Amino acid sequence: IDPLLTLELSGVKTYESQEEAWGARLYEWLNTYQGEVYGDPSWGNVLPQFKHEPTNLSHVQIAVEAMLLQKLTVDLPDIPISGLSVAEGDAFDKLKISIRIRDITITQDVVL
Amino acid sequence: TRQYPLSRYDDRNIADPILRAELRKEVMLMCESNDKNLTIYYVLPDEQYRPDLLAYRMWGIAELRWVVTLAAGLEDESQGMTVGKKLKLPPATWIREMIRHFQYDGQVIGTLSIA
Amino acid sequence: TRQYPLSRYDDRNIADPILRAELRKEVMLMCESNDKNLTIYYVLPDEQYRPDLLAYRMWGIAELRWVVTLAAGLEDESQGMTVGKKLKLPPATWIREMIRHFQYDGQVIGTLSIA
Amino acid sequence: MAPIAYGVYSQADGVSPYLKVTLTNSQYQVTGYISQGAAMNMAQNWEVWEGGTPPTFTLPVTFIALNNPFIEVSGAIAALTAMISPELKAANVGGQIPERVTLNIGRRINITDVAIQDLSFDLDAPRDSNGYFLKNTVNLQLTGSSIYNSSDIVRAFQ
Amino acid sequence: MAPIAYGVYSQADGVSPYLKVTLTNSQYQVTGYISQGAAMNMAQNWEVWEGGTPPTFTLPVTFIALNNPFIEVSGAIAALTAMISPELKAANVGGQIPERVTLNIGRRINITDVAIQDLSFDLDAPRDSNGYFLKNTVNLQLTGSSIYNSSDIVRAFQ
Amino acid sequence: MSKTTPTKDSIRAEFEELVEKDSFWSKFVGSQFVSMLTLFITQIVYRCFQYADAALAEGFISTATRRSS
Repeated sequence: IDPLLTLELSGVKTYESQEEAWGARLYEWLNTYQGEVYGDPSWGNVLPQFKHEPTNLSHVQIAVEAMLLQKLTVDLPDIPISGLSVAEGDAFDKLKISIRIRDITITQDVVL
Repeated sequence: TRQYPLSRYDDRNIADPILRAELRKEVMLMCESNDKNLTIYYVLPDEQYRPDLLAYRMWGIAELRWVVTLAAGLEDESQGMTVGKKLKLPPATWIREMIRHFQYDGQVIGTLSIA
Repeated sequence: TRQYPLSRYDDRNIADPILRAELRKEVMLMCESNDKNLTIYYVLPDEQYRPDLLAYRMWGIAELRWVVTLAAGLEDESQGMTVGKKLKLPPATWIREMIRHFQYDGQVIGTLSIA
Repeated sequence: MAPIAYGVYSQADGVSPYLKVTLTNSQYQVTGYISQGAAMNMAQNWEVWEGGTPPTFTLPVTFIALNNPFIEVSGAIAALTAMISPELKAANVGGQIPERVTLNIGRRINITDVAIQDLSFDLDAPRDSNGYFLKNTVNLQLTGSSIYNSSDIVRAFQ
Repeated sequence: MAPIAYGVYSQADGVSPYLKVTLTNSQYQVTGYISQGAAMNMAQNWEVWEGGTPPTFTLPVTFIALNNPFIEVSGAIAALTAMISPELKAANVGGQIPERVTLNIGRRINITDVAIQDLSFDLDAPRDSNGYFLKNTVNLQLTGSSIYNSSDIVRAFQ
Repeated sequence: MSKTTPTKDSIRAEFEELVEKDSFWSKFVGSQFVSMLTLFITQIVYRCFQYADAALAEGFISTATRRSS
């Protein structure tokens, strides 16, 4: 026996465990970039836009986060967004984006 | 329930390969014609695999993929096309109208003189 | 005055035991099918006597009592059903529609091809 | 990264980022200050409750040409009038729209789709040597793109 | 016991319980202060007296973020907008309603069924270090669920 | 005589209904999982089909438009 994972394989069959299921769906949304998926190249995370901006240009960071959230929402209306948090790290080299749909608090380490 | 899957975009809505053939014939005629109502844009490096990627960015629809494929004359997306080639795209509604005419009453096609 | 006692909910509105039988047949087929338009919920300890409590709380109507009874296959409410069993409920309007069809024109039932 | 922005967009103003109003679209960004007189209203129609109405917003914003008027006042008002003005003849009849912009408030309350239905201000404020305005108070009237549900609204704040 | 509540819900505020306004539904509770400007009106229609009209209420309430703004202001306004916003697309088409809340006044005068028909306030009040509001004055407009009779109304007070 | 093949959205629909046979995997339908795998198979079959169609079209004398053709 060998179990499985959720990253583009399977979390659960359908939405039984609601919130973790939506978190999984958003996970395979965010783990893909532009030009790496057929049909809708714009589908997925838009790191190619919000890659490596200066960490202290709060206006551009808020603009990019707003646009990304609105487009992912209009992309997947099933899952609206509750909480997005941007938290710097110990060094200037680490940022964290924490997305929670009211409970999930799943976080990813980004770099600018 | 009453449901049928279909989509009113496919140039291959016409089941005749030969009819589809002259369709692509005149669209090529127009594309490599230098008409001003055509787009003026070159090639992108990543278009080798995805020629319709430009169609998606400037139109949001992949229906232009066969258009660009015949424009570039590609044997396969595995091979690439030279970046910088002159590419021309007509307004989509114009193609929609011509195909609409051709699949309702695409009979005379060439020139109608008098009833 | 003009008055008559009745209610348009009873699955047993159809007086034929055999017809009621295949009705419960396909509803069982759907219930123990893994359809996603079904509810996902387990058993409650007090449901032994009262399987229809869940129907009351999540719908306010006791018409689903026979549905849950066939879903659990209970011999009597004196006996209990295991807590945690997978229970599935479809939208009520769907059952209302199917029974409406079956008691007006529930003739072909299986599949209609062409008039 | 982001397209051009106007108003107090940079941190060089040395002002609290929270108190900044921000609007952003695919090609334009305007940043300003949360001025007094702001208000909002949501309501419904009935006669028997019939239905609801989309959200409404009345936002007055004050803009100051502290250092660069061209980018802080003139460019700002130009972007604002571009956004409110319906561009329905941009040689792209296959998709022309009056355009909608996204609003950020307090850096944490976001309205993804809102329509700038009305704009007004006064031009009588004093100017600079070149002539660009030093101050203005532009009041804006905004509408939601639809009659948003409770599940749509309550879960959109931070 | 009761579901989540917002505003000055706990006694830790050390304020007289009588002067507190309370709204409660199956899943949300909001508690506030009886602010000035409150009014109510009942009337009828005639031309020969035809009929009556349901009760109407105009309640302005002031909210203060004394200690915890997250629960006292932000959560309060979120619950309020959730209640007023008609939730008619909550995947339960068999029963979706705009929802009505029950009102308690002076801990003795109860309105079992009242509809929050209109809400408004201002967001220009000063904030905290995080940015939650310190103060607000939210005006509310409320309607009775029906044209209540004298036997219905007079015998409902304490 | 002639050749025909159903459209992309069609082939997606009958493909999902036939994969809906096994109850343990029938219900992944509606998910971006099945849609991505489905668009992948549809893109590859579209390439083979339509490119064969283009080859047979270019096989004719008056249909040649490419300089090489």
